Amino acid sequence: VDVYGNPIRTQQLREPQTSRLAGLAKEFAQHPAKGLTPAKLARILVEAEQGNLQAQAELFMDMEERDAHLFAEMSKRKRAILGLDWAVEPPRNASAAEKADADYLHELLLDLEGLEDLLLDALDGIGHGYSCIELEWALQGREWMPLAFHHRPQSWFQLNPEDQNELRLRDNSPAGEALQPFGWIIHRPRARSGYVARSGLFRVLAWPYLFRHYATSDLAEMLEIYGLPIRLGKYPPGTADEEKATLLRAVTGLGHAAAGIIPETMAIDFQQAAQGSSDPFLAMMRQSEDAISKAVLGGTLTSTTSQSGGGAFALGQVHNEVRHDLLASDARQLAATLSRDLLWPLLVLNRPGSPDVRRAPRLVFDLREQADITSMAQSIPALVNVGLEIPSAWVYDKLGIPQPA
Amino acid sequence: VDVYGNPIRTQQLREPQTSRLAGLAKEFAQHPAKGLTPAKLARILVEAEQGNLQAQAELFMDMEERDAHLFAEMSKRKRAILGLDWAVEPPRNASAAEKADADYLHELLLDLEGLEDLLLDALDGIGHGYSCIELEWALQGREWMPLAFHHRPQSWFQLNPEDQNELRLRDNSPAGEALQPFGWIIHRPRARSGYVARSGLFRVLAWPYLFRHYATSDLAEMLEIYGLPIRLGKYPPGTADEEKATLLRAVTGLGHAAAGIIPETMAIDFQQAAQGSSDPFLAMMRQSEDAISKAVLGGTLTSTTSQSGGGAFALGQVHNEVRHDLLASDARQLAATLSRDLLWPLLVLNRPGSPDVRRAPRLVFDLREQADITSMAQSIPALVNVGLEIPSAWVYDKLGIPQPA
Repeated sequence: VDVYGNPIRTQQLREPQTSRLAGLAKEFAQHPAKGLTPAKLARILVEAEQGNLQAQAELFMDMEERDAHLFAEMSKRKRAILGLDWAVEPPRNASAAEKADADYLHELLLDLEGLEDLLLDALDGIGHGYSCIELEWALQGREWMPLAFHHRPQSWFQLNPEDQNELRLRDNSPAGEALQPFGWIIHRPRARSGYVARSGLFRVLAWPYLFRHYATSDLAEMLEIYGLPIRLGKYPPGTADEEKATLLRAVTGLGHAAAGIIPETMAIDFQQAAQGSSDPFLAMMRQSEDAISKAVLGGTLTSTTSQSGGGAFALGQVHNEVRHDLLASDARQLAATLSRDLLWPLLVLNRPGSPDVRRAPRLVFDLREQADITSMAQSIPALVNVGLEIPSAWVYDKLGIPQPA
Repeated sequence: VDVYGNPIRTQQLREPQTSRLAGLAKEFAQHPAKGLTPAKLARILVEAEQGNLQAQAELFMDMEERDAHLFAEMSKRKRAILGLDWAVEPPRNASAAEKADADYLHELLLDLEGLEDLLLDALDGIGHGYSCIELEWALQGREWMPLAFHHRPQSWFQLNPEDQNELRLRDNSPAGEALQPFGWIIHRPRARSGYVARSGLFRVLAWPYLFRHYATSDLAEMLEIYGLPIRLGKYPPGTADEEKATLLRAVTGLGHAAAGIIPETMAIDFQQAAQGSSDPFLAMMRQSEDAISKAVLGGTLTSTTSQSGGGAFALGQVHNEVRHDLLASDARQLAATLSRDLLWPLLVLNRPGSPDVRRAPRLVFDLREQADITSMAQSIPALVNVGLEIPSAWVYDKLGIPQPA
């Protein structure tokens, strides 16, 4: 059975759960981000907390699509994880059988195509708060294999009315449907303590995105209004409609027309419509950019060039440690969810026996940090000449040099 | 059969699929970018999401043509990949037969002309979200060969009404036509999780492009209006049409005419039409430039000179790591699509047997990063004198020095 203990029946693995819900596949996103206002966004968040995740997911998709800075930051964060080397390792002080099972799973994963896409789809849970991937199973003789990984939009799910922390499909029923065991991979990173609805990172970044959007739109309109000054023409009583239309045409053309003539009984005035500066909008956009960068990557230097020195070394150290521990946390969570959702079904479906869930293999990402080889090379001789016995295994491990074989 | 398992029939390889659709070849792009407004662009995106990819593809082509900064950034990104060395490597722990097949495919690819053009055409999927290249096959005796690679405009395809993730040709039918197996190379890089329509990078960059376009056009008009001030002439009652035309001519000429005379009963006033500055437009254009650079290359220094020091080292490290992992991701995706679409048909059509799809050869790009030879040279002697056995293979591999033969 799965790690959660739910009974597992192999009959349902032959067909995807969503196959019987063809209505979902034909849905088109409604794009709630267009014409968004603070009241509407607050309503969206409140209704999402009560189990209406569709609008929130669509809004998050639009938000990630429409913002270039948030796009770049999220892409950087995800590509940081995508570049890490991974391996499968048996349980602690494992035996020969457990070692063989771990090696077999490692072999299975190394050639498993689409793994990079699987990781990319799973990492969307950092922003959306949860990512669901459906597994398609097939039989190549006596062994079960995941034929393909299909990421499903977050708009397809909701919350259980009796459980705020449990996700369900949308099957036109108030209670939804429970997720099929051995049929989904669910990644739910925990940046904050709380329920699934409130756990998405995009919930924090929603407000700065709206601030930037409003500032940029207002700046664009103000750019549209500069240049020609607004001017108003006056006519005396007894002017006819033909002459008034002529005056309107003349006044409209005066902006691009260098000269014009009117009767002394008429008047036209110029007003300097805009008479403004863009500095407020720029400042607000910079504030939003800095907030988003700090929230996503934990720092701001990585996105913008620092125009100062002296403290650049301490800033670099802080940034490097923040990036390192953020990456470590994300990779550990991703490895945990992968080991929970993918490795266990393979182990229990392809290999004989019923191994304890306690001794199941765990996926591990390579979080080794490059060490300065020169410093170690110069330090070792003095220590060894003193008399200290430094194990060769530790030196190999820190330096990344593989053991002789 | 292909990697996707679809039955493959060699009869259809003799003619291109599009050959029977001569109407497509005669089509001319409609250039939707001219006279573009935010409402029109939003409509274009919305209709593209529903399966109307023609307008979106034409808009993306116009956008890449009309913007010099986006042009340069995309060219830099693609030429980064074009310069990487590549080789074909057999499956893991391969046998003699698999090694021979991989070597034969390597030989076939090395002399295969047009490979650089094939990579260039495939890399357009980064911006457009998908690039389709049609294969022309021929028989030189007993072996099949790709005679030529023909890139087709993205405006020729659409989405399956019953599948938002499946592409089809435009054959004047509502459902289109399914892509012929063994006849196309499809590259669909995945920057974000989502459907094919929303996966294009240009969708993110569309808005900053429009912002820059509007700012530059308004700045150009404002430049046109500076200089001569707008002036308005007045005449008293009883002025004749000849005299009014004369007054209009005089007022029009006063800008470039240093002097003029009019009756004391007439008046002319000067207004200082523009009385403005270009700073708002410059600031908006800089914002758009920075956004595009960050979205494309992950940084801004590579496109503009940094006017500060101190932190230049940390900024350079961040930029180098961002470029490295971005290039690695792009190259890995390109190699995956190439191995899926080009290597497998050659293996199954030119060589005997039916090798497992699991053991198929995979194209690999050279992602080795140059290591400082001096540091390694100075570090090795101390480590070896301590007693550590560092394999010569690892040193050769990191330093790029080939094995002795």
